[PDB]
Amino acid sequence: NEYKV
Amino acid sequence: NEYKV
Amino acid sequence: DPREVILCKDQDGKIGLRLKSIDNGIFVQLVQANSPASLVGLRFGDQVLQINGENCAGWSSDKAHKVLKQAFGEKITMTIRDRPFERTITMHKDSTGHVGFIFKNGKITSIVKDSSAARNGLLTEHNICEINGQNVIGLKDSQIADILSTSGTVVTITIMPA
Amino acid sequence: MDPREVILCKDQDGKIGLRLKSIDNGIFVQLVQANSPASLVGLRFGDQVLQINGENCAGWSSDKAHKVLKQAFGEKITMTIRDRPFERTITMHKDSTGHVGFIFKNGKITSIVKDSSAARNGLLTEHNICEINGQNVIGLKDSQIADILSTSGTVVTITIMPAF
Repeated sequence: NEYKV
Repeated sequence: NEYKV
Repeated sequence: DPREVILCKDQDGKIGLRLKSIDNGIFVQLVQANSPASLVGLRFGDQVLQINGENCAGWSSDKAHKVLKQAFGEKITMTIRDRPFERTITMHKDSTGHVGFIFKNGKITSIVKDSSAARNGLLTEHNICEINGQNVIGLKDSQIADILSTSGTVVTITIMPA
Repeated sequence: MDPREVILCKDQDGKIGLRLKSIDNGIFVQLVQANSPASLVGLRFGDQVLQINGENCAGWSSDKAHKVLKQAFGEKITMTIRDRPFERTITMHKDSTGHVGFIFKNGKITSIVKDSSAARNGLLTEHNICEINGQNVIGLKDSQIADILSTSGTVVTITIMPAF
C-alpha cells in the first residue's frame, strides 16, 4: 500500500 | 584519458 | 566540519551500527535505539570518514563491519560528517490536510499536482528522514502518516536521495 | 537556501540558452549556453527549476519544460530557482608532491587515492566537479581542469555534485 499525504 | 591529481 | 565520537563496545561486542558503501564512502544505514551508536548521536545518512585512525574511503560494507568487530579494546573512535546528503523542505497543508506527495516504505514516490510539495520542488526517490525534527527512519508507513497528521499546518521534512 | 526569481528574454527562436533535465520528478539545469540570457541571470548546471511563469515544473519531462519555454507568450520569461540543491564543498590540501588524491575523467571523480587529503576529507566518486577555487569548470576540457589544479596553491576547494 502507498500513502497519499 | 584521465587525470590523477 | 566533521566531528569526533568515541563509542564503547556493549556486552556482545556490538555497537548497534550498520554501514553501507556509497560512491566509495561509508554511510550509516541503521542505528539501533539505546546502543553505543545512538549514545554518540549517529544517524541514518551520516558519513563515516575514519574509524580508529583509518580512512574509510573505498571500503566495502563488508570490510567496515569486520573492522568494527575485530577492533581491539573497548573504545572505537570515529570521525563523522553529519548527513551530507540531507536537505530540508518546508510545506504547508491544504484545506484537506494534505501536503502533496505519495510515499511507500519511507520513500517518496510521487508528487501531487497543484500541491505544496509541487510548489516547493519536493523530489521522488528520496527517503524521509525527519518530520519537524522527529526521526522517522525505520517506522512503519502508517506511523509516518500518523506523525504527518499531527504536525502543524507547517511541515518541515528532512530527506535524502535513496 | 530559499528560491530566487529570475526574469529573462527569449531570442527570435524563443530560446534563452538553456537545456533542462528531468531528475526525480524535478527539473534541473543541464546546459547553459555561453553569453545567453540564462548565463546572465546566473543559471548554472544543477540549479533546480521550481516554476516557469508561475507554473510548477514538478513531474514535467525535459521535452515538456523546453516546450513551455519555447511557447511562452511575449519575450519575458520568469523562473523560480533553487540554487544547486545537491552541491557540496570539500577543501583539500596538496601533499608534499602537490597532489590532493583523486582521479577524474570527463569532469567526474572516478577514484580516491589511498591516504590522501581527498580520502581524509571523504571525497566521493560518481560526482561532477563544478568549481575549483572559484573557477567554474563545467564545460572545460579535462586538460584545463588538470591545469587549474596544477597551478593551484596548496589549498584546493572544490564544489561537487552527485552525477544524478
